[PDB]
Amino acid sequence: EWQENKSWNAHFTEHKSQGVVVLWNENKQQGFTNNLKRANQAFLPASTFKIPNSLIALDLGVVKDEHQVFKWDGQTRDIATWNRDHNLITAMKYSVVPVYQEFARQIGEARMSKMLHAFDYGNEDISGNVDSFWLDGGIRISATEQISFLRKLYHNKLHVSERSQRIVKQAMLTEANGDYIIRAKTGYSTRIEPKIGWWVGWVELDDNVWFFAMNMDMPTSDGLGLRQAITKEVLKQEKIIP
Ligand SMILES: O=C(O)c1cccc(-c2ccc3[nH]ccc3c2)c1
Repeated sequence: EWQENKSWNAHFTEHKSQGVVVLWNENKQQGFTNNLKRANQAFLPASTFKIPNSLIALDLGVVKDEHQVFKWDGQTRDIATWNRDHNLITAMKYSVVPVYQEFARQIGEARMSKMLHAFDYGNEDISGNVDSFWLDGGIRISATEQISFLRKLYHNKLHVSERSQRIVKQAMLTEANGDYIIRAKTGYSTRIEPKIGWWVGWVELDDNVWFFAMNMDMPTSDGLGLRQAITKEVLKQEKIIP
């Protein structure tokens, strides 16, 4: 069951932007969105792909655990936090592309393609360079398809070990207080038009879970903070978080 609530469009319009927010109430098995066409439009996943990439690397032994250190290659890049050592947790927190490109190269085309099909992930198409296909290749995924995948991850139903899914869910931890827990991943797609930002994940409450997936036009890096700000406003409006 799905419900469209165009009143939420104000959260994007007021910032001279456009996007979609999709919510899923797990207890009630009901969905909500401001825009239902865009909810089903497929975009590059960009750094939201670090989730499936982490799951595959762990299950194949490319990553031993969340403590294994991945040494900086000594190449200075324009993101300061990337020019240092990382483990799965910090590479995830700072969306460290070069670490995950190496994950992909060791995974390889065959295993990556097979596991994205087993995940039923997006259009399951890895056409392009194995170390960049989620940034400028043919893979595509929608917000509603992001939800479907995250729900399986939450329930440990993806076709990898329970251990692998617990570790990635730990790495996704974003916010925790006495009222809620958020596990999520950001994305920022710029190599193919239209440029967008992602935020996908879920909110853990005492007796329910709310999955969310949002994307929004992002012509400049100046609006990246709106990915989280807009989503949280919707959650507040719907009285999901205070
Ligand atoms: O998905 C993210 O939230 C993310 C995480 C880490 C870095 C960036 C990012 C990339 C290019 C940029 N150019 C100017 C600013 C800027 C920021 C985005």
